[PDB]
Amino acid sequence: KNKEEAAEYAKLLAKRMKEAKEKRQEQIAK
Amino acid sequence: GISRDNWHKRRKTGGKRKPYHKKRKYELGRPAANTKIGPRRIHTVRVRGGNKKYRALRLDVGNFSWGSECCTRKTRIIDVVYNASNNELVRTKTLVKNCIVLIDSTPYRQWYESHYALPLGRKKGAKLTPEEEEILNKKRSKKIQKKYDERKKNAKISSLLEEQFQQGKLLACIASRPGQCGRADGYVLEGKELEFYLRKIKARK
Amino acid sequence: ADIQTERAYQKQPTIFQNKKRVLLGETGKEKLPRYYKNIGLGFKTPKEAIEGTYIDKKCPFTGNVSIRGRILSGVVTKMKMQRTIVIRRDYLHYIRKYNRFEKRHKNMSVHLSPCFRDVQIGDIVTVGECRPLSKTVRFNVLKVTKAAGTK
Amino acid sequence: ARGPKKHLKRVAAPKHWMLDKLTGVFAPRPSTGPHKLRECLPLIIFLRNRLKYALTGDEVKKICMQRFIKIDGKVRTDITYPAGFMDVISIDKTGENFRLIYDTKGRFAVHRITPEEAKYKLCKVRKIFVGTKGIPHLVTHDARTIRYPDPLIKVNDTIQIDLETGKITDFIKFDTGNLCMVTGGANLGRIGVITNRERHPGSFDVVHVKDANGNSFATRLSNIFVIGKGNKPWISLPRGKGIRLTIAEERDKRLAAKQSSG
Amino acid sequence: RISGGNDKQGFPMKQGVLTHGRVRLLLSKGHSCYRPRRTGERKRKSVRGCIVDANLSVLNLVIVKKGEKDIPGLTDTTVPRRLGPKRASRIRKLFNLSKE
RNA sequence: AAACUGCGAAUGGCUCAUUAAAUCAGUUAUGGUUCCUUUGGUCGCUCGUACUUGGAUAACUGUGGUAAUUCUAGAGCUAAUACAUGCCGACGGGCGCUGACCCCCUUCGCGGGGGGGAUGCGUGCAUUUAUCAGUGGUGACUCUAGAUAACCUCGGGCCGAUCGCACGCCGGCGGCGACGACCCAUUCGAACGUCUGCCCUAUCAACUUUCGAUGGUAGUCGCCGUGCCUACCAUGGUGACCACGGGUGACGGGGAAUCAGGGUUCGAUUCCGGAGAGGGAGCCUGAGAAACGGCUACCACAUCCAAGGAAGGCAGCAGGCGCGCAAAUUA
RNA sequence: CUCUCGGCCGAAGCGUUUACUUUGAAAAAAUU
Repeated sequence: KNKEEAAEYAKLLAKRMKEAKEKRQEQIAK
Repeated sequence: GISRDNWHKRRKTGGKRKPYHKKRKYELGRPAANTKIGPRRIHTVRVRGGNKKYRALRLDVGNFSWGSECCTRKTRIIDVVYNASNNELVRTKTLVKNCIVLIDSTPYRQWYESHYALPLGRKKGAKLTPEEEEILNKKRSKKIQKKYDERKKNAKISSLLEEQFQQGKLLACIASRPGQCGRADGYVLEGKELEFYLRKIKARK
Repeated sequence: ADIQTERAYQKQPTIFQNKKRVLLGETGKEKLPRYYKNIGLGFKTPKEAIEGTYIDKKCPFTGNVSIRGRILSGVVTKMKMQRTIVIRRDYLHYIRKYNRFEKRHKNMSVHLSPCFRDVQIGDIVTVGECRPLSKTVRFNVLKVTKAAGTK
Repeated sequence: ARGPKKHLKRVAAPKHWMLDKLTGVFAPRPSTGPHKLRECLPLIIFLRNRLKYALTGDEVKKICMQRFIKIDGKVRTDITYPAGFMDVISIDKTGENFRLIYDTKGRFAVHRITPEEAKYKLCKVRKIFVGTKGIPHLVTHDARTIRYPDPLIKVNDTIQIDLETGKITDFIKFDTGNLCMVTGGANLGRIGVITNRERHPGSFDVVHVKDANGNSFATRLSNIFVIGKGNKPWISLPRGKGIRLTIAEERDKRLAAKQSSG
Repeated sequence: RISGGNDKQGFPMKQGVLTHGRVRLLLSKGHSCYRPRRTGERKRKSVRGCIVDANLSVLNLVIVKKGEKDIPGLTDTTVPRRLGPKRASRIRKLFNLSKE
C-alpha cells in the first residue's frame, strides 16, 4: 500500500513539477 | 515537598499574599542532581504524564562537537575549570549546562591525522609509534594525495587551540542539561569565546 | 565593545560566529553577522536592531520572544531599572448609579530593548503581549513615539 | 476536579439536543470522538429522541449492540458516539440513510438521503503539514488525517471523499462566489454565497455571506463550511433551503398551513 | 534449617530484621508478612526479628537432611504431588523428553 | 465458585470553614506545556528455539501462630496479554565516508582533468548536541520537512513469542475480528498567563527588600514560560486615581426580593467555577490526586483489650447526641 | 483619501490618536 500510494504521488509530484516548469516558463519568458 | 509555586511569593506591590489552597502535585520540585565526574551512574524518575527524565548522577564521557570542521566525537571528561553561576560549584566539580570543562583531545586529533595528515601536539623530540607513523605517513595514490593537498590548503588552527592540543586537553562548553537528559554534550570553544573564557580563568587565579 | 559585562559569554544563539576562515579574512574584518526577525503586525524593525551589536534574549526583534495576543499603549513614567521600564495606562471607569466616570490608572513593567535608545520620560509607547519574562513583566515594547512637545 | 469529568447534567447540556427538564438529572455525556461534544448528536438522542425507534436508553443499547447502525460506513456500538456535521448514518435493516446537516434554527435536522449519496461526504480541512520524509497530510474537521493530498488543496478548503476508501474524490476551493453554510454562532444553519472575506492578522478573519433572497450576514472562518462550487450544492439540502425566516414570516406560513389543511 | 515462626503475640518474623523484639516496618508490594489491598499502598506493621529468644511461641522449621530413626509423623507418611506440568517446555523437562 | 491479570475506584455525592485582584465573570494566549480514552494516520521505511524461550507465584492440598483485625508464616504443586528473555525473514540491496587498485582524456614528457571499483565504517523512526542550505505554512519561528558529523542511558524507546470465529484454495498460502504498540493529529480536558471588573474601614499613610522585595546574566528544578530556587550584580517596585494593614453574621457568578424612573437589599442553597474532608504536613500508585469510603506522621479526640498489641475519620445516605428560635424515614 | 502591483475594481498605506454614537459577531443553559 505504501509502495503504490507513494508511486502514485510520485507520478503526481513529477506532474506538479512539469506544470511548475511550464508556469515558470511563461512567467520568465514574458 | 519542594513547591515551585507563585502564591508563596510576595505581590508586586509588596503585600503578602494569603494562601488559599495547599501544595499541589503539579507544583512540585525535585532535589538537584549535582552531577559529579566519575564512572557512570544514572537514575530515572517518572514525571508528569508518565514520561521519563534521566537524572544522571555522575558522568565520565560526553559527546562533543568541534564545529569548525564539523566533527563530533565521544570524549572522556577531564575537569571543570570555570562556571559563571558560582565559584564554589567548581570546588565540588559538578557538570551543569553552560559550564566550561576540559575534555580529552585524542579523537579530534586522530580525525585530524586521518583527514589532513598534519601532526598536532607533538613535541620537539618527535616521539612516534609505528601505528601513528603509518597513519600520518600513509601510502597514497594520486587522487587521494591531491585531495589531501587541497585539504592541506585549509588546515589552519588557532594558536590557543594549538596550546590546548600541546597540553593534551581541549576546553569546551556543555550545551545539554545532564540532570534531566542524562548526557553531557556540548561544543568545543573557539575564537572570542575561547579567549574570553581563558582570560576569565586567568582572572580567577 | 563593553558587551561582555556579565560572568558568562553573551552570544546570539542562532548565529555561528566561530567559523574558521582564511588568514586574509582574519586580517580584513572581524564582523559578526546579525540575526534579526520580521515581526508580525506591520511593525517595522528599527535599524539599531539590524545594525547594533547588543545581545539580549528578550528583544522582540533579535531575541526568542514572539508577540501574540494583545497590543496596548502607554506613557513612559520610570526608566530606572535595567532594560525594563514602567509605563502608565490611564482610563475612565464608568459608574452606573451616578452615570459618571472616575479616572483610574494602572502601571506596567514592560521590557525595553536596547534598539530603542534615547527614550525619555513622558512619551507614548506601543507594547505587545508576549510570554512572561519575569515576576511582573508580561509585555514588550514594540515602538516608541516621542512626546507631544519634544522635537 | 482531580481528573476528567464523566457525567453531564441535562440543563447544562447543549440546547440543540432539545432535551426535557423533568426526564432526568443527567444528559448523555458523549464519548470522546471526531466531533466536539458541544457540536454533536450522540447516537442515543438520534435513535431515541429524534427517530423514535427506541423508547428508553436500554432499547438504544439493544439496537446498537445488534450491529444495525453505521456512521460513515463503520458499525458503531457505543450509544453515546459523537456524530457531527455532514455525517452519514446508515441503518441497513430498515434501509434508511440519513445525513446530519444543521437545521435553519441551529439544530441537527434529520435529512434522509438517497443511498448513492451515502457513499461520500464533505470535510472541511483544518490543517496542512509535511511530515515523516516529505509526506504531506491533511487534517479535516472530523479528524480524518489524509496523507498524500492534491497540492492545490489549502486550509479552509473542502473535500469530497469516498467513505469506503477514505480517499479524496474531488475538492472545492475556498473563494468568493461559492456556496457555504454556517456551523457556528448566531447565524448557524444558514446557506448562502461568500461575498468577501476581510483579514484581521493576529485575530479572527470575518466572512460576509449573502443569502439567496438578498439577506447579508457575517461570521468567522471557524464557522464557515463550503458546500457548493458556485451556486449548486454538492449535497442535498434540508426541507428549508437554509433561508432564515423572521418570526412574522414563520407565523404567516403557519397560518397559511392551518388555512390550507383542516 | 530455621524458616520462620511467631512470637508469643503471633507476629511473624522477616529475614532482614536483626533485633530481638518488634520493629515497625513500612511494608509494600513484594515484601513478606504483608499483602496490599490496593495497588501501590504501604502499611506500617509489627515484625519480629531473626534472633531466637525466650519470647517465641512457634518456630516454623524445615528439615534438610534426614537422620536414622524415622519420625512416626513426618517421614513415614507418604503424600503425592498434585497437578503436574502444563506448559509444553515443562512437559519436556519433567520427563526428559526430546523435541520430537 | 476461587485466584492471578486488566480496568475503574481522580467521576458522582456533601458542605461553604478558609479566601478581598485572591476566587470568579466576560475577553484573549499556550508560536510556553501535558493529556487515559475515542477517532483517523503509522507498525516487513532499520542491511544487523522461531512449527515458540526462561524462572517463579497465587487459587488448590497440607501444617500453624496471636485475646483480637479484610493479620498472615511455612511446606508441596501449577498457568499467562502477569514477570522477564529473544530471534528469523523484509534482505536483494541502495545511500554517503574510506578508498588496494583499474580505465580513459590531455601532456614529447613531467604534470594536469575525467570515470569504474574489492576490502572496511555509518545507515529507519523516537533522544541529545553541533553544523549547512532554504517542501509546505504563519501576521510573526529558533515552525514543519531536508542534508551532514556523532550520541543514544542496564533504574534501558518502538521495531506483535497474545486470543476468538468460520474454514477455504495451490508439501505452502490465506478472510474477518479482539487485545497491542513508540510517535503524529483529534476529542475530553487540565494548568500556567493577557485586559477590565468587588463590600466596609485613615481611631490603618507610607509599604516592600538581613529571611526575594523590583530587574539583569548564567544555571537548577519543573510538563513547560517565570526569583520557581541558587550564585553574581543593579537599587529598584506599589501608593491620596487610597498602596499597606484590619474587618466582613464575605466562597464568586448565573440569579432573587422589592421597585414609576433612578435605586436598595439578598444570593450557604440542586447550574458553571473554586475550596476542603477533625487540624496541619509528607507521600505511594497512576494518564490524572499532594486523593482521605488510599497510605505515613505529629496535634486533638476517641474504640477493643487477656495490658503485649490492634483499629479509627458521616462537611455521602438514613439515623443519633449536642447545639439551638430554627429543619424529615436507621423505608 | 490616494500613489504602486494584479482582474471600472481587488491588494498597500491609511487618516494625529482617542472619547462619543450607530452597526456587525461573541456573550452556556436554567431563570426573566
